[PDB]
Amino acid sequence: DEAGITGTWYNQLGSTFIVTAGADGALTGTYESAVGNAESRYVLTGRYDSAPATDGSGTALGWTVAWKNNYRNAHSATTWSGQYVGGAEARINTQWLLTYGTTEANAWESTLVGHDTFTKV
Amino acid sequence: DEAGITGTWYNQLGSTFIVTAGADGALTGTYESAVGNAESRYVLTGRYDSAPATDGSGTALGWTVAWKNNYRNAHSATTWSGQYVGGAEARINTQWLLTYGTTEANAWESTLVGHDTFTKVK
Amino acid sequence: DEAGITGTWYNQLGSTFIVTAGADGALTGTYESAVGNAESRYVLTGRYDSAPATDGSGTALGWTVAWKNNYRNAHSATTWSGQYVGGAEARINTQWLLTYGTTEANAWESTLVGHDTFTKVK
Amino acid sequence: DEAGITGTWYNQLGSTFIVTAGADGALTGTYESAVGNAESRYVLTGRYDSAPATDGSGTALGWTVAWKNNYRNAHSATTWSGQYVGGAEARINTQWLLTYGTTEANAWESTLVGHDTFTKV
Ligand SMILES: [Cl-]
Ligand SMILES: [Cl-]
Ligand SMILES: [Cl-]
Ligand SMILES: [Cl-]
Repeated sequence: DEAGITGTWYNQLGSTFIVTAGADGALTGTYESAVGNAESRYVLTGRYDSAPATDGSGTALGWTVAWKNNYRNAHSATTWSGQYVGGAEARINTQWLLTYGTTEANAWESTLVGHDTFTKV
Repeated sequence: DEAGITGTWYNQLGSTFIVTAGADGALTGTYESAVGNAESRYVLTGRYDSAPATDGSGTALGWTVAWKNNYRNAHSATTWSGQYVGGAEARINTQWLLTYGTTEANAWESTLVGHDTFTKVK
Repeated sequence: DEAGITGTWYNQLGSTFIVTAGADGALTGTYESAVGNAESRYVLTGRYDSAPATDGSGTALGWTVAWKNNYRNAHSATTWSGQYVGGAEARINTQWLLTYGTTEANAWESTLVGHDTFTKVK
Repeated sequence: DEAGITGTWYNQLGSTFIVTAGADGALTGTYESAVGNAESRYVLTGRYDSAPATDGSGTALGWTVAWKNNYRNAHSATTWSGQYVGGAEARINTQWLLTYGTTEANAWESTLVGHDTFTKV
């Protein structure tokens, strides 16, 4: 649980996700994107189910990155929603929503959707 | 900004979203859902753009709730992604993803998607 | 059902959706978008459940528009997925995915998601 | 274009997608799901960009299946939105929305989202 999730993760684009899972269900850490208007690390914070079912199911979790740090601001935020799966091939499988700030007129085009799979590599 | 976002919000389902926005970009608070396998408040945490553009654009933000508290655990988590819009009729417009724990064979059906609009008045 | 769905619909952006529902479950018509890189009508095609439950549940449906017509080509396509709800205030509530052609390096940013609500009155 | 898309496709779950692309941008065919409340083939219909950019970009397309056929009805419909990518490893990369009919009270839980990658295998 806590131990399985804590540590470094990499996704299929080469991005780096460093996270600490608290016994209380907290996720905290940093994210570094291999793509987009991003450089160096960004703060992340999220939550995970700290007492998952014991029927073979994954562990639900989610986190957010606002794409502002000391280097740049891309006026956007991404949330990843998914589940942690344990085993020899531990994975965090996610889908994500990236919203950027828009005028109300352009609200219809404010949100991208995609999917990331993270491995300990 | 920080002052605009902090406080109590309500969505179209009758859910209650209570949040404090930090100067650093943090969001912290609690969420109470009017629907689903949920009761009472749940911890939420997230992030918002603490230095948005000044061109009339909204403020990007997101937050997460894991649906476990001292009363219930629905083995699932929702992330809201959207933007805060100031002015007279302040709103937070979001789309969300709800993932629940599944077996690997059932992963394809693990995630719901929807949209919530939050305002300051009941 | 077939009679309820067939005809002209309007969404919250001012777009116009004209559709014919077939007895077999087919949807055929045209879409005119009030926003984006689009002008005039575009062909749409899709499917709906021609034998829905009779328990008060909505009618599932979906359709696709590729944003090429005789005037413009925006190298993109939108799919709407949702349900038709009958009764006095008939609506089609949808969420949509818009994908545009990208290079492989840019695929991660190829798809927008949103929601449209269609009604019969302007 | 037309030739690249037409034919049989398989996704990562083992589902089978048989499609004919028309010169006019039409997609027609059948879908057979390896999972869910589904058996045998279902009608599909969709659209694709019949004159894509020539800058290396993929070909945008989308299609719908309503999960009713002569065998069963699952009171739901899935739309796939994505792009066709040519080459030695031709792929149709998609994201999808599955909506099932619900009461208005339960509308909030009516729609699933996911992703499918199709190959000619
Ligand atoms: Cl069992
Ligand atoms: Cl104004
Ligand atoms: Cl009623
Ligand atoms: Cl160039």
